Amino acid sequence: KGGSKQQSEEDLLLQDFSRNLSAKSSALFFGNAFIVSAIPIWLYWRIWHMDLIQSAVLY
Amino acid sequence: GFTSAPGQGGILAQREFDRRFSPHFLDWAAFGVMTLPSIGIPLLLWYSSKRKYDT
Repeated sequence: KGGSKQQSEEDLLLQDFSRNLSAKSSALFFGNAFIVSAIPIWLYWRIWHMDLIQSAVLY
Repeated sequence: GFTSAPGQGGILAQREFDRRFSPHFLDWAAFGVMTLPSIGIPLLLWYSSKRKYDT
């Protein structure tokens, strides 16, 4: 039951600044990694004439 | 006298010629729109990552 009050003190001290990029720094990594994989597909499609639907499972 | 004869020539049907050479732009827009969700929704969530708490 005390651990609640020590963590309340701790995240209050965090709230003094409260940037908390921990999770989204990661979330941004995951999301932008998805984008970096996705960007070649659209460039490839028109130049290499590769239907998106046929390779959609592969993509 | 007779002029030079080019000989037998195959006239390509307009439909076949279009299938072989016609440009695809409206399908290109439609394709692009179809791909837009699966590529952008993760992209917009990633920007949500940038803009909530990396600043």
